[PDB]
Amino acid sequence: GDIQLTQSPSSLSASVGDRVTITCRASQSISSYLNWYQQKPGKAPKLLIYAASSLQSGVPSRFSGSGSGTDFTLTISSLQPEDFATYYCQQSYSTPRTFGQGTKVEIK
Amino acid sequence: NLCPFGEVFNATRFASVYAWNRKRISNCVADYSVLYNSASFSTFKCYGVSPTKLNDLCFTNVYADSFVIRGDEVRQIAPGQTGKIADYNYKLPDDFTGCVIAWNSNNLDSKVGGNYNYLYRLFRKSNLKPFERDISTEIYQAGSTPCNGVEGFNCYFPLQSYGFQPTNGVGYQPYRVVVLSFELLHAPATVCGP
Amino acid sequence: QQLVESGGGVVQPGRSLRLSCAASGFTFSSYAMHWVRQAPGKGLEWVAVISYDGSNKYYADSVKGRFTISRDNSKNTLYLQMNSLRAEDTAVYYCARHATLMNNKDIWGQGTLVTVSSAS
Repeated sequence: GDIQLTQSPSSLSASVGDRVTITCRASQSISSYLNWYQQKPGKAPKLLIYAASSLQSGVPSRFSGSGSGTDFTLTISSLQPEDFATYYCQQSYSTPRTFGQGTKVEIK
Repeated sequence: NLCPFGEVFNATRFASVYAWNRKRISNCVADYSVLYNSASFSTFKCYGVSPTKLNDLCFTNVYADSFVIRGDEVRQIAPGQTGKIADYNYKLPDDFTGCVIAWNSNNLDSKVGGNYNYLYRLFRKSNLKPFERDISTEIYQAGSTPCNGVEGFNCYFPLQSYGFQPTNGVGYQPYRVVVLSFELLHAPATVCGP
Repeated sequence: QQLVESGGGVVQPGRSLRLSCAASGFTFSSYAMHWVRQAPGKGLEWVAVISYDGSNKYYADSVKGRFTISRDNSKNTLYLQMNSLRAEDTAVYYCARHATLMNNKDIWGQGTLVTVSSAS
């Protein structure tokens, strides 16, 4: 069958300077093949982490990924006023690819 | 004639090592003097017979092929060594004649905001045959699970970029390695110095 | 560097609408490319791949409507024809790319609305 994703929590209304851990859990053991995206609603999904443990150009280490197997972690640190948007995890293990349902970090 | 060393060595755009440019040169004359009089070149070595001797000792048909690699991996470029550029990207033969000409182009290639034009091949299911490029960008399947053209698990993408900025250290600076390779045949010495 | 899309619009159900998406800056040719879907308020749902470096086409069986995908590689463009429509597919589509642990090439189009309805 398909590979189920489990993104938890699906929203978290947050405040300035937080350290939010947006978890993406997996139904199977996926090596590291999971990503993260920035989407303000109406934008293009700006990639944040590739292979679940590596940063990206333009995106400083206020975001920080880790995890493997089933358990994957979005380590947002020192939460910035521009970082409040709708985010996503991502498998690339098998075909079909599925994405998480999204986690909207938003101002409390 | 004249051989286009002002068009090869002062050229404006070298490709990467996954698709390196090759220029068969013959029927002209060699300007081997200013090669040594250049003296802005980091790693400049030769083979076959001595570099002072090669001014007149001349060639049937030369192959001038050039590319851009990293400042650390250039020691991989040597006839009969290992490492990624000589393993899967560009292969000097077992018996080689030509010169490896290598210098830095940090003021051109590495750009602020990031240089990611350049590429290379990181994997292939065998070591590379000598002087044969590999432009086939299909997915290699390391594990047995067939990905079949699209990416997936046990399989990776073939190519990868370099990361060039002038924020790099001196070991990570881009070299515009041009390689000159020579031969001798029943054909006459069509390219020959003074 | 940049992706452009064919025009979205209101189409009656059961019909077909070819989707064009042209690249710029670097070619389509050496890479794969994807399509994804975003319904308003809904998550990003992957649709279908293209794989030019051999030739193979994979579709989501969640929305298995024979939405056909092929190329115009020499224009760095990609064509997926909207076949066997149904109204819940009314959404915005994106041209996509996945960093598969090797690259960082995830480039996304601007987004155009496909609408599946009998009421224009």
